[PDB]
Formats: sequence, structure tokens, C-alpha cells
Amino acid sequence: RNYSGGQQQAISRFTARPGDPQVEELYLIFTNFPAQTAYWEFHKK
Amino acid sequence: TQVLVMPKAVFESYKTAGVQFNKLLDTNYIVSETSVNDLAEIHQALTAFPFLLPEKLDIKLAVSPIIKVAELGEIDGPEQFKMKDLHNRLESRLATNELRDAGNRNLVYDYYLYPVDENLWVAVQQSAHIASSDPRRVSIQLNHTFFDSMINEMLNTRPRESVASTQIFTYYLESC
Repeated sequence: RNYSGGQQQAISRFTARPGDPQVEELYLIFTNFPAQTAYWEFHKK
Repeated sequence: TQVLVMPKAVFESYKTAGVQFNKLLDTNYIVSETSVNDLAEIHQALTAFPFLLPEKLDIKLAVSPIIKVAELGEIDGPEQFKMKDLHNRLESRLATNELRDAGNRNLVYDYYLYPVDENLWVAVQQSAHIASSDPRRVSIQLNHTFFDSMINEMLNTRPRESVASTQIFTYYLESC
């Protein structure tokens, strides 16, 4: 039991911002699956 | 390549009958495998194709079979006079169609692209839609899946940066 002085954990500084469901779907493909990205099937989207 | 617009009825005949699509630009083959009416309808469908193709990328619209027949009828050879007789039949059948479908007037067609080699871009003229007010904009919105099909195929050989500067690429962006 420690009230006066105990552990002080770090507080996260960044808060995630909501994004557009379509930009996130395409972006995750852009970074995770860099194979179909250099084709019209992905570029058209 | 070279775009060859044909009605759905003609395209389905070619696919069902099993006509070599590769040799539809060779006058001597298409006239043997194509009826007089089909040849006239191909001419009419070419003359009703509203879009300007990317000439800067060497993509041309096919010369109609009637013109090719007319030219061969004036060139010495062993089939010249048979080709002249074919020309006369095409003109009478074409005039007969023009007098019947003149009422069509204010409509635009959906097109479907069926690529055949790198020298032939079969463009199937499908169902008509009625469009009187700004039919240019209506045609563009209707043919979304035609524009992206053309883009997908020319990006196989042409540089992406060059295709991006075409009117076909623009039409895609305007549609969506």
C-alpha cells in the first residue's frame, strides 16, 4: 500500500484519429501486400 | 491497337459460331464469316461510337468493313467483281437499316471491351439507354466499366504516365 510515493507509469501521448474505412482498407493493402499495388486493379480503387 | 465496334448480336454470333476473332480485321476473312447485314450493322455501330480514342497512344478506331469492301472492288484481282457485288448489297442493306432505325435518335449505348491480341480491341455495343438532355454526360456515366476496361488493357503495354494524360483516363475519373 503506497499513497504518498509509488510507481508512476507513462501516459501515452498519441490518440488514434478515426479514418475513412476505404482509405484504411487500401492503405493496409498498400503496405502489407505490395504485390497487386502496381496494377490497375488496385490503382483504380 | 484498333477498336472494332460491333453489336451484341454480332459478337454473340462470333463467339457461338466460333469465328476467329484475330482475323476480323482481314477483309477476306470477315466477309466469308459475316453476313451482309452484320457487316452493315458493324459500320452503323462504328459511326455511333461517341468516344475519341487515344490517338497519341496509337489506338485507332477500325475502318468499317463497307469501306474496305468498296476499296477492294476498285483494285485489280481475281475477286474484284465479287467484292463489287458485295459492296452493292451492303449499300442497299445499310440504307434499308438507316430507314428503319432512324427513329432511334436520342439514346446512348453501353460498351463492353473484349481484347483480342494487341492489334484488335473488340467493343461490344450492348443495351441502349435513352438520353436526350446532356447525352454526353449520360454516356460517360453509363460506360464506367468500359472506360476502366480500356485503361486496364493499355496499361499492359503503354506507360502509366502516358495513359494518365488521355481522355479515356479522364472519362474514368469523371464517371467516378
